[PDB]
Amino acid sequence: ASMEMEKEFEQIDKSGSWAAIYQDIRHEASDFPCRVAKLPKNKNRNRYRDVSPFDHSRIKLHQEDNDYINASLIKMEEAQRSYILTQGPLPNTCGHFWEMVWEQKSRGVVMLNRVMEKGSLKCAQYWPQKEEKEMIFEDTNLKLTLISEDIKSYYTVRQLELENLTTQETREILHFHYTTWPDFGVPESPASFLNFLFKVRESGSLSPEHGPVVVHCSAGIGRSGTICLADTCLLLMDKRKDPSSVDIKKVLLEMRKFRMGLIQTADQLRFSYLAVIEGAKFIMGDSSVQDQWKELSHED
Ligand SMILES: O=C(O)C(=O)Nc1sc2c(c1C(=O)O)CCNC2
Ligand SMILES: [Cl-]
Ligand SMILES: [Cl-]
Ligand SMILES: [Cl-]
Ligand SMILES: [Cl-]
Ligand SMILES: [Cl-]
Repeated sequence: ASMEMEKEFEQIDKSGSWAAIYQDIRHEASDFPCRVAKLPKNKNRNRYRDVSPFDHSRIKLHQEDNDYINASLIKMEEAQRSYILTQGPLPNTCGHFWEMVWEQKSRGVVMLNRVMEKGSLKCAQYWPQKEEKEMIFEDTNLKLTLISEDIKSYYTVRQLELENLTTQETREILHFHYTTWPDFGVPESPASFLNFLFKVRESGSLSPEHGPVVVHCSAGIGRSGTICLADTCLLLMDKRKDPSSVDIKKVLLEMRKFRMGLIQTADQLRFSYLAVIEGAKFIMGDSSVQDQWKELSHED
């Protein structure tokens, strides 16, 4: 037996047409204004000139001075799950980043990049690496402490304590850090990707009782778009219990109403199909594949 996304996958593969399929998505994608992102006062808040949040879906900081951060709310109405996608913070926007986490009530942060990739600094060191060296973001009045970390062969999970120094309220934030996913590239296998995504799911960080999970890579679109497409597609299949109801290209186009550029290469699209097709086994009632993925991912 075969799902309809697998029959599509095979026809695209057979005809060698991933590039054309992906370029049609780029051509049909939404174009909305980003006038706030382009104001001169925000030039040093954007990592890449060509990656900006749309005005209509940008996250606003609760700050009277300047409410801008390069971040978008991806609000998936049919799936009933939301995500905040943002760029890797810059040295002058790490306070803004944790202000956003606080104000939006997020429980988890998912980081898909390393700080240094391809010889360049793709992300600021925005969390503490040592328990005894906490960080204070003076501009936004927040304190951030590393509580513990669990290092696996290709990803790390950290427990952070984020404190609002004005109120002295504290919250536990979980940090899921994928350390082997190359920029402009794909994960090593569906299994290791799904093992990581299910670790995020299992944590409870995507619960609708929390604010949206924050997801980022360097730009907040290529790797970030890939994990969110796979997750949303799996959740739609789950609500429905119906793999055939899921149109992956249509879901990606819907996500691109909320942030530009989600999924940056044809191979990341192709990989998204592979991940959804494999994850469908778990959704449709074979929970043992989850142990298979963990074994295939060699976490230890
Ligand atoms: O980090 C990602 O997965 C991602 O989308 N990165 C992106 S998207 C993007 C760039 C990058 C980059 O990292 O250099 C460079 C400028 N053009 C768009
Ligand atoms: Cl301005
Ligand atoms: Cl890193
Ligand atoms: Cl490097
Ligand atoms: Cl940086
Ligand atoms: Cl694009």
